Amino acid sequence: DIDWYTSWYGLGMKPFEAKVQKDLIEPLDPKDIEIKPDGLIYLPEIKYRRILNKAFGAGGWGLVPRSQTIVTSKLVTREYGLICHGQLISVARGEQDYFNEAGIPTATEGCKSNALMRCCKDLGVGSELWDPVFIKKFKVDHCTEKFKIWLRKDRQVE
Amino acid sequence: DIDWYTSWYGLGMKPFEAKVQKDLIEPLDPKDIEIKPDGLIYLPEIKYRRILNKAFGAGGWGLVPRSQTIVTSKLVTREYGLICHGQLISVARGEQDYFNEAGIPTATEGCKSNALMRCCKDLGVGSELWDPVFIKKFKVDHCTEKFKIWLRKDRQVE
Amino acid sequence: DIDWYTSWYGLGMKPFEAKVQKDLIEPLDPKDIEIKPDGLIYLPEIKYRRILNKAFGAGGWGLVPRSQTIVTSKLVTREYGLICHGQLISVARGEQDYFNEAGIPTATEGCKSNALMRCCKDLGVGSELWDPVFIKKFKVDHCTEKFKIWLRKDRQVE
Amino acid sequence: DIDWYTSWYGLGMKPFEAKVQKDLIEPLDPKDIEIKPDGLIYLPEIKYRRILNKAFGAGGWGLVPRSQTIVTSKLVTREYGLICHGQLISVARGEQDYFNEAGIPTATEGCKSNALMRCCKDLGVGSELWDPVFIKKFKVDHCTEKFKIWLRKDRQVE
Amino acid sequence: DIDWYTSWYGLGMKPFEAKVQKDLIEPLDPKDIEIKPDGLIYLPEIKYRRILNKAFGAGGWGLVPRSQTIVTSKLVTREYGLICHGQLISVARGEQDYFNEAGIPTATEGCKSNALMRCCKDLGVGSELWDPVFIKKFKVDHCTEKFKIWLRKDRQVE
Amino acid sequence: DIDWYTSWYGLGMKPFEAKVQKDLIEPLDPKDIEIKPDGLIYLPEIKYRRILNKAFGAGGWGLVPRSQTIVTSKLVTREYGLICHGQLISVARGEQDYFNEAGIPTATEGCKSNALMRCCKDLGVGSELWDPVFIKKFKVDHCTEKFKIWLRKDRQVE
Repeated sequence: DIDWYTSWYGLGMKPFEAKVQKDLIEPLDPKDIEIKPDGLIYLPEIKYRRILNKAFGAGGWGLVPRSQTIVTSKLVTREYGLICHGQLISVARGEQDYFNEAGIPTATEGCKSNALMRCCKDLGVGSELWDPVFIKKFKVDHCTEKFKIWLRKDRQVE
Repeated sequence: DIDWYTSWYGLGMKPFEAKVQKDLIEPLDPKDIEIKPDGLIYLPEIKYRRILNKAFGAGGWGLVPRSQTIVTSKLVTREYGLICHGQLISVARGEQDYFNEAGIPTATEGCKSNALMRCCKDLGVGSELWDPVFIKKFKVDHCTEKFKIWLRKDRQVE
Repeated sequence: DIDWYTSWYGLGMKPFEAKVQKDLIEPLDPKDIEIKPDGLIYLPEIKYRRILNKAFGAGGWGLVPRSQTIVTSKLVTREYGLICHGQLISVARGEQDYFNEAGIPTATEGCKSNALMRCCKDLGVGSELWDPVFIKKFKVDHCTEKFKIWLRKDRQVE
Repeated sequence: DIDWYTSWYGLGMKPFEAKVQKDLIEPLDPKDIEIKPDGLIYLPEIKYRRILNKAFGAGGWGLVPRSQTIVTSKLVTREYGLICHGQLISVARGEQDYFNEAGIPTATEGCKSNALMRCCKDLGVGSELWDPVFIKKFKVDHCTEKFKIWLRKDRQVE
Repeated sequence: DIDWYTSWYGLGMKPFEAKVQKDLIEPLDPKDIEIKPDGLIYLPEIKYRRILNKAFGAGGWGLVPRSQTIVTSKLVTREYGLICHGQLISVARGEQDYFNEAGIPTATEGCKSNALMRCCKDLGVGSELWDPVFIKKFKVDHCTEKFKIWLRKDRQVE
Repeated sequence: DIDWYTSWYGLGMKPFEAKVQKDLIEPLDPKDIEIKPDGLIYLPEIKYRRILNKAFGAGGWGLVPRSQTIVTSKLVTREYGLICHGQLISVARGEQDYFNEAGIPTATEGCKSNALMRCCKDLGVGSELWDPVFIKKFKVDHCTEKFKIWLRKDRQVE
């Protein structure tokens, strides 16, 4: 049994079976990838959990908080660590903006999922989201600009 | 079990199998290598994780923080150590600039990845990025200058 | 297990196998050797790591810090010790200049690598860099002067 | 395991095998021997390490510091002890001059190597450097004077 | 294991094998013996180490300090003890003059070697240097006077 | 193991083998015996060590100090004890005059050897130096007076 709020068990101590690693590094479908109005591309946070459930399984992974939450005058932030298949994988800080005091609690879920994608970096899940070769190819094959902001070829203005 | 926030276990105590070391010292594809406007060449931080996942595996490596974060009036810095295949490899300080207070938390990921590439030095991963013979050959074969700043032969001004 | 921040384990207690020692004392390629504008010759810091990875292996060596960092009004300095193949080899102080306060953290990597080459002295790696017979032959065979500063025969002014 | 900062283990307790001792007392090549402008002859500090690596091996010897460094208004000094083949051989104080405060850290390597040659006295390595019969023969066979300072027969003024 | 800074182990407890004692009492070559301008004859300090290395071996002997150094307004002095072949042989005070404060550290080596020759008395090494029969014969066979100071028959004024 | 600074081990507990005792009581050669200008005869201090090395051996004997040194306004004095062949033989005070403060350290060797001859009394070494029958015969057979001071028949004025 492990105190996952402070422990580091299993970190780096062995890799998963080849089947798991294959499922972790499998390429993304370009249909799943989004883009902000100012052009930053991203993968929605439920897609990471779908890949995690595919690779390890439900109940085969989980986040733990690793700190107190800090509430600044504009932002909510906290560290979370990612357990997978019985060993710690990563730790990352997460963030979320909030615009009035009633949002301070709701931002916590944004914070948690924001930490999740960061902890997914160290698994290689969706690695091509971070690769400039992929980013600037994607912005040509699958996106466009309108009056000035960015959109996909199958989305509309809001 | 190891307290990776303070331990030094496995450091230097034996090298990996020849297959792992071969995958660590394998040459870079020049298409993966970027260049700043003032001419400094670099390899994007996800490429290091791809090589780490190739050599050791997902879950076969990981960073731990090794200090408190320090937040200066312009910069966020922290030490991180790199565990690989059940033994400590390296420790390095990382950095990231920030330009208004809402960026102090986001800089932490830059900090972490900035420490990662430094910890990758001691593995030989992408060693030719540091070699002047390679640097000044690369600036001729694959890069150019325009009005005055530097670019690749397959990039454009921003 | 060893507290490499304070221990002295293995120091001088036996030499490596002949194969390792041969790879440590093998001569340098004169193409790898650089020269400062005021004439001081040197070998770039990644070349030492390439020889270390060749002789011992990746994960078969590593630096540990051996002190607090000291930050003077012009310089960053720290002691580091060099572990190789399961035994301590050397300890050395390292240095790096810095010219404004935002550089204090970045200088740490210069400091570390500056300590690394010093710790490499006690292995014989690149020993001919220190030999006056070699230095003044090299300055004739492979270097030249221009208006007054020093350069290689295959380099240019900056 | 030994605390080499304070221990005296192995000192005088047995001599090395005849092969090692032969390699320690082997004569110097007069080409390796230098001379100061005011006439004092010396052997450059990397040559001692070459003989040490030849006799014992890389990793078969090493210096430890044996005191705090003292920084006078003109000089940096520290004691170092020399471990060889699993036993302490010698302890000596080392020195190095420094001329502005930014040199205080760099002098440490001079200090260390200055202690190394002193610790090499007690091995007989390069013993003829200390022998007046050899010194005044060498100053005739291999050196000369010019307007007034001393030089070798294959060196020039600086 | 022995704390040679305070111990007295082996002192007087048995003599060496006859071969060692023969090598210790073997006569000096008169070519090795020097003379001061005011007539005092001596044997240079490296010659004692050559005889010690011949009799015991490299690593078969060694000095330890036996006190703090004392720094008077003109002189540096310290006790040293001489270990040989696994047993203490002798303890002696050593001396060296110094003429400005920058010499205080350098005098330590003179101090150490000055103690060494004194510790060599109790071995019989070079015993004829102390014998008046030998001294006044040597001053006739091998030395001379000039305008008034003393010299060897194969030396010159300085 | 014995704390020879305070112990009394072996004192009087058995005599040496007959061979050793014979070598201790063997007569002096009158050529070895000196005489002061005011007529006091003596045997130089290296001769005692030669007889000690002959009887016991090198490493078969040794002095230990037995007190702090006392420095009067004219004299340096200290007790020393004489170990031989694994047992304490004697303890004696030694003396030496000094005439300016820079001589206080050098007098220590005179002190030590002055104690040595006193410790040699209790062995019978050179016993005839103390015998009036021998003294006044020696002053006739081997010495003479000149204008008024004493000399040997094969010495000269200084």
